[PDB]
Amino acid sequence: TVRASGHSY
Amino acid sequence: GSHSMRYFYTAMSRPGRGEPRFIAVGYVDDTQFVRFDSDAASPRMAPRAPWIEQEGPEYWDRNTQISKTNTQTYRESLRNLRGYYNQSEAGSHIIQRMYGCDVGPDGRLLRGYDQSAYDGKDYIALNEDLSSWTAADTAAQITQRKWEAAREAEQLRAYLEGLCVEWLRRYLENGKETLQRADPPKTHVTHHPISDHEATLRCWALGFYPAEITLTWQRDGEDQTQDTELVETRPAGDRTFQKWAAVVVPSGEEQRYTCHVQHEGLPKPLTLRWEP
Amino acid sequence: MIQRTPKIQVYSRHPAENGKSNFLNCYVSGFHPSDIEVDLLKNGERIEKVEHSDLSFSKDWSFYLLYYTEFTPTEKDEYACRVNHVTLSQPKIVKWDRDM
Repeated sequence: TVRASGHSY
Repeated sequence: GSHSMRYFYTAMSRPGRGEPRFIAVGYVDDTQFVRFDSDAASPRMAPRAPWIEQEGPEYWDRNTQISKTNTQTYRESLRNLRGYYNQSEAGSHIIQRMYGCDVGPDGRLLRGYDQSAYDGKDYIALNEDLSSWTAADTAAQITQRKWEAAREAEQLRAYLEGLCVEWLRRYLENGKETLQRADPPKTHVTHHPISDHEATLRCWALGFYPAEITLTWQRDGEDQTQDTELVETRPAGDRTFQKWAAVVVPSGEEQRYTCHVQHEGLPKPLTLRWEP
Repeated sequence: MIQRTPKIQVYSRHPAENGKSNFLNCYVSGFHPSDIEVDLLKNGERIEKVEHSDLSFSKDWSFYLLYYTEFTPTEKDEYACRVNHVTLSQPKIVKWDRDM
């Protein structure tokens, strides 16, 4: 399962 | 043996041709099992292996929602990186990201990974400690400062030691008949005369899984590394892979060459000669 | 912005011989960026219903794709793969070398 959406670059 | 799970993200801008496209694919070892594509008529995370189809609706909803959110985060991120490098609005650019975990035969975490690239060059990578960062340049240092300020590494560590390992173990059990099965290569040596003076010996390996393999030619027992033409390992389309190694030999000396094949599916390494 | 040109391999899923159902493969790897045009040719004509794998990439960040379609090889029918990419001035043609 995918990792939770993280911070933008 | 050991196993891995990896997600591969590609985000690609295309000015004048709509908004940047976001693609995600998931693998266990060399087996793709999901995909997402923001260009699809209705984007969703979708099955690509039979053993994932049994996951329930909240699984597919969670993996779809994160991917749509990622579509927007990567669009913003492409805008930020264009700024960091002082780049024009008119050019196309790519962010890639590669993350996942390795587990050993007992299912224990061996190590985690999270690396990013920008236009095909290393940008930022989570260190093996899952706590610090390596930035490739002063632009990536701006991203590092953001991510430290936001405690990103701890979020990645929690995922890589938790969900990543737990779901990999779940997948390996649900797909045991294939994910835990190594298929040995079918091998043989062909002979292609070039002239009266030399011929090509080609050592073939077909139908093997996983992709990892070593094919080497020896002459009088000595490896012919510089002289061996290796082709890149290639998928057959049926989950298996193919590879060959070739060497040009003096006519009449063919029997001094042996091909050696190591692969996880093999009882023991193979030694082949040309059999005319 | 770095650019890498595709490697191209044309081959059959199974050992080829006439009359039997097989799969013809064109595998492009090692390229950057990811936009690429790939066709499969049968005596110079573009085969219509060619599928391809989902976009992924290797450890060195270069992209790879498998293009394939079901076919049946004959003694006469000729097969090839045509590839265009920003690194290439003209499309590249690679013929299916049946034996090697």
